[PDB]
Amino acid sequence: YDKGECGAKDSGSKEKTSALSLSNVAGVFYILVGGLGLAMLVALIEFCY
Amino acid sequence: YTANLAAFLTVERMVSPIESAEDLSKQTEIAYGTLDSGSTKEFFRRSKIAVFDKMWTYMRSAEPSVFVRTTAEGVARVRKSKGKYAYLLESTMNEYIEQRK
Repeated sequence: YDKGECGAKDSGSKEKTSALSLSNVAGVFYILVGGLGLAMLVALIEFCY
Repeated sequence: YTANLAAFLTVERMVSPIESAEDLSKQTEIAYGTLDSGSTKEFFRRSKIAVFDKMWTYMRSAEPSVFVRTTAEGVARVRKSKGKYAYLLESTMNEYIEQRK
């Protein structure tokens, strides 16, 4: 532990990193273009009936 | 969006590093060291205090080396480390550099 580079305090809440990501942005888009393509799959059936 | 904004405000609201000897010994981002041969290094060597012996065992095996040859190099490193490095020395010389450009 003492001679260790990654000290026993280096993993004892040493740093508090933070940064927003786009990591999970898809999930929201992952359901609206499927609705923009679905609202478009149902729109073209109302301008003719 | 409103959820991500509050995280960074709280991290810095922790106000780190606070002024103390242990806060300097608790984190290792902003490293710290003293002089290679002098009354300052030999202080931590034979110190039987838990807080200071922890600082010694860190710097005795801190890599890259947190020590310096002279005192002019030590002040120059605190300036070019963007605040990721601290220097320990007598309070006299520390107060004169703070009052010199």
